[PDB]
Amino acid sequence: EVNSFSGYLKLTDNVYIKNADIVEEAKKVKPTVVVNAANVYLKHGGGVAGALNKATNNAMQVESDDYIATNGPLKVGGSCVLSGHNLAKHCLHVVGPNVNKGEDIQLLKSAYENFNQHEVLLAPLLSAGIFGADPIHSLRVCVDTVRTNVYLAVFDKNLYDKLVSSFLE
Ligand SMILES: CNS(=O)(=O)c1cc2c(N[C@H](c3ccc4c(c3)S(=O)(=O)CCC4)C(C)C)ncnc2[nH]1
Repeated sequence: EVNSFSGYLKLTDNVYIKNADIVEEAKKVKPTVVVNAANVYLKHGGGVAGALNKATNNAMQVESDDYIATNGPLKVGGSCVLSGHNLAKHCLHVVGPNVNKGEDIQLLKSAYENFNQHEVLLAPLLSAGIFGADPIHSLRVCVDTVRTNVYLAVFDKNLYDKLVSSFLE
């Protein structure tokens, strides 16, 4: 079965959300696209990026290093398409702004705009966690920007409940 997402709550006609680990979702659903919360040099050193790379037994990092050698780094708000390995057909590496490192929160709209080149995506909440953006604001930018079908996996029941309550106000 293709893009077999289960147990999501539909927020809008094209945005769905689940309290789930994106790694486990990717292994079970086998989506056409999984989004990585990347940095500009595609160094998957921790957080969501480190977990997705570890689930590929480091194949994503080796492929990423070869992409950067030939193409140079990404820009904040930009993306590239690489292999999905065992997690998806493709991985869309998207760089959201890291507010904790002084990058502009306005680039979060440009980051979500990359999703619109793909019909269906499994994604994390961009710039949340240690990237420092307000997660309620990241969900609002996602809903306002993405026009294709996005399935957000947020691996924290406390944050999931706060996001659904924020959306339903
Ligand atoms: C890394 N540990 S894990 O168990 O594999 C995992 C964490 C995680 C996860 N965590 C959320 C999250 C969302 C975005 C970003 C991060 C974190 S970050 O801190 O890695 C910086 C990059 C942007 C968190 C808010 C609840 N969301 C979805 N599947 C996940 N899987």
